[PDB]
Amino acid sequence: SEEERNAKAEKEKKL
Amino acid sequence: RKPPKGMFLSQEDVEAVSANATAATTVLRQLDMELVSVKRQIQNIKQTNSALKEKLDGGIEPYRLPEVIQKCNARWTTEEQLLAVQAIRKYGRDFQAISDVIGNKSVVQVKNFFVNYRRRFNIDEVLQEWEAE
Amino acid sequence: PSGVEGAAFQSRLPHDRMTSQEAACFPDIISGPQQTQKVFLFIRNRTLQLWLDNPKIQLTFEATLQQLEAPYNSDTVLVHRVHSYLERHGLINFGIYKRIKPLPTKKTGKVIIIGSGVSGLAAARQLQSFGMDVTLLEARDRVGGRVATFRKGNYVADLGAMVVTGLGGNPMAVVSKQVNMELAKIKQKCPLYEANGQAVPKEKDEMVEQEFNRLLEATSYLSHQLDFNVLNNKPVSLGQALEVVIQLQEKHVKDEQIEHWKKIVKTQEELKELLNKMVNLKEKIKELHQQYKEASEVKPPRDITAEFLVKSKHRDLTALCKEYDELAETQGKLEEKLQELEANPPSDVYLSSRDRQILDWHFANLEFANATPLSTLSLKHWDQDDDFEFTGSHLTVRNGYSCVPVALAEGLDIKLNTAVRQVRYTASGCEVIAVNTRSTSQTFIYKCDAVLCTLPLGVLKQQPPAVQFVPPLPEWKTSAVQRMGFGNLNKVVLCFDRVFWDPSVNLFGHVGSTTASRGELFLFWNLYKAPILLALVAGEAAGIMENISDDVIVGRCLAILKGIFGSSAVPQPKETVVSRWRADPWARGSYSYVAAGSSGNDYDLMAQPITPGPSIPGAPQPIPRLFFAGEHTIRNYPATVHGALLSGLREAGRIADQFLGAMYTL
Ligand SMILES: Cc1cc2nc3c(=O)[nH]c(=O)nc-3n(C[C@H](O)[C@H](O)[C@H](O)COP(=O)(O)OP(=O)(O)OC[C@H]3O[C@@H](n4cnc5c(N)ncnc54)[C@H](O)[C@@H]3O)c2cc1C
Repeated sequence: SEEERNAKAEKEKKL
Repeated sequence: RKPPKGMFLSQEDVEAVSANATAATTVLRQLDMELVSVKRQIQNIKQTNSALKEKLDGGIEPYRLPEVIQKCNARWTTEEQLLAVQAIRKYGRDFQAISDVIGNKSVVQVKNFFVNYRRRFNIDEVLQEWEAE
Repeated sequence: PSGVEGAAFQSRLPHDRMTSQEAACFPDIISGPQQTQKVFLFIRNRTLQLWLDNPKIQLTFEATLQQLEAPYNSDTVLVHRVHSYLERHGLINFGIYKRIKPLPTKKTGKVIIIGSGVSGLAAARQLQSFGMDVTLLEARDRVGGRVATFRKGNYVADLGAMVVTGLGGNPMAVVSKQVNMELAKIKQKCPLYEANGQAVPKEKDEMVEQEFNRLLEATSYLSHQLDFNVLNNKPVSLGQALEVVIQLQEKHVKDEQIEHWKKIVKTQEELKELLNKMVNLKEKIKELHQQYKEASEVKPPRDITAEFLVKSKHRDLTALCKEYDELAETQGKLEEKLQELEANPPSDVYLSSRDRQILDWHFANLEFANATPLSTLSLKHWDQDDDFEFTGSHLTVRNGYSCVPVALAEGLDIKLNTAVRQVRYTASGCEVIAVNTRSTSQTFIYKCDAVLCTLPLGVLKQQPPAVQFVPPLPEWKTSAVQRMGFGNLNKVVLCFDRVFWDPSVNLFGHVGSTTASRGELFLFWNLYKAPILLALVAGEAAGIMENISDDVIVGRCLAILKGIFGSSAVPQPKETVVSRWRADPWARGSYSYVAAGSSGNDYDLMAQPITPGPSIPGAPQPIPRLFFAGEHTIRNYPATVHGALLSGLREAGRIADQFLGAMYTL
């Protein structure tokens, strides 16, 4: 989940 | 071991500016205040000097006299002797002054006159009475 | 540098002196006669030359001996000791080379390396060369770490570092000979553009650049000569010293203005005294002239008292008239002096608003190089490693820096997507607990003889800890982790389809409106042979811009670019990327910096391995178990790729000495 957990926060900061 | 050319960093000034957070602000605005004060004093004295320059306008041209030149003569006339006695009474030991008064006697002939007419003209007590003024 | 002296220079070694490490390994020689020291030094420099002349293949001991010349090849055990010393400490046979003596299948010792960065990869390659069993654990789905190259189509741009800071004495020179790296020079020519878009006049660019260098020298003087390194019991930063120096320059400007106007008032009051005397003299002259005329109008013939009165008034008037003449002469002198003074006022200010803005741009370039605001850098120690800069012009990798770690990863056992959570080190060995990043329920246990920690300083700083050490790291290590600074800087890759900028210009700047935003997209890179521009974010802007979306960031980029190259010459970019290194949890920042309150001794403390206590009470504890390498552990080359490389080589040599025995010291 940690790959999926970092991806969502990175996309959060990405938008 | 020295500041780079044109940079000014003294031991006093560094401790002055870093004394607190706004010590630099205090120093700089005090300098600004002194600058303003000196500039306004400059303007004031400019005004005063302008007035004084206006009062001298015209110069001394309507007060100059044509300076007549006459050549020295070795002989002393009675007129010149009396002029010399009065010039001693008025000017004291100013030999240049007495020479310009008499008009045709060099500066050395005045001291000569002082010596020669030592007591026929009582020059000592004449100078005494001059020293009372 | 040329010959064997050049080989020593290229290996960062003095050619005419033995180093402290060489003294530790060859104490019989350095304590003995100077002749034997020179023999040692020649064998060392010559082996280094042989390696550097062809770093594509392994340099064996037999090859070194038979390429040598007598009398030097006569003492074979000294040659062997020198060769094994250089091989062990990573000065020869490092990187990627064709092996001659193939690796022994019989391995010795287990080392777990945390992280497949450049330091970890180099240390793994070295320990594998020494016959040890090495396994790397990396949380990302890729090697390289902070060497990160974006690729799409044939568009390539480094979000990590992209600059090789010189090849003179750089191990990356050896690496670049070993790898297919396309190196390209950097034309340091850099025009500026103010916020409106107007280019900065060249003269003014040079004015402010010189003043910036002079301000830096002034801070150096402030530090060394006046001991201005502590203020109210706090360490002084480079920014504090720069503020103080600028404030003192402005103070000096105001002092000069005061001095000038004070000479003006002095001269004007001289003039006032003179004019007052001239007025009184003109009045006396008027009265004397009327007296003269009255006396002179007593018509002759006159008794001698009246004649004397006339002549006396005459010359009295003449004397006063030439008094007035000389005073008017002095008046003219003073008036022309005053006109000169009022025509030559000193400097108006220290810096204009435009001057200060361009100076802020230079400060932003400094903050970019150091990856931190100047208010964080240590005034005393921020420029410590400047002594060890390499010669040659700074270059870049036109095909992507990632080709170096990738090529270093060949043949190594690397566990990607493996996040280390806990490092347990005991008297009898170590175990590393890790998780699969894709599903964190899954857990792994790795047992080993030694652990090499490559974790970035940002990760070690993380509170609450991302990685837990059992037992806790001693206080002298955690305090060093606290004191050191970990900075941040970001990049924006803008991929177009048309080149709309100056192709001959590698890079150009943009001056900020305010001091605060001086790092906000202050610099643009045109390196890659493709329609790609690289915007750079540094300073406080680096941290603040991470909480701002890619749309807004690329919009500000395109606004600046329209203002510089025209509102129509700038097409919408096809592809864009925005790095966020402080947010990246496998880095938590860009690279280290010498924080105020820190020093290089903290960089040395970071490298000190940890020796666990004894399992049985009263038992001897010789062996250390926890080793540290990476960007933040090398005092003389921090914040660099070559620094990480060298730290990895160092720790591999140390671990090999500890667990395989140092044969070259007897
Ligand atoms: C934006 C930027 C630009 C740079 N530009 C340059 C430049 O131009 N020139 C230059 O010389 N240097 C530059 N550098 C510095 C250089 O990239 C680094 O110093 C170096 O590449 C890092 O080496 P390292 O192996 O010590 O660190 P890292 O490569 O970061 O090693 C740590 C590795 O371990 C991984 N890891 C982290 N946490 C865990 C965990 N819990 N479990 C497992 N693995 C983990 C990380 O993902 C990483 O792969 C730049 C750095 C940045 C950030």
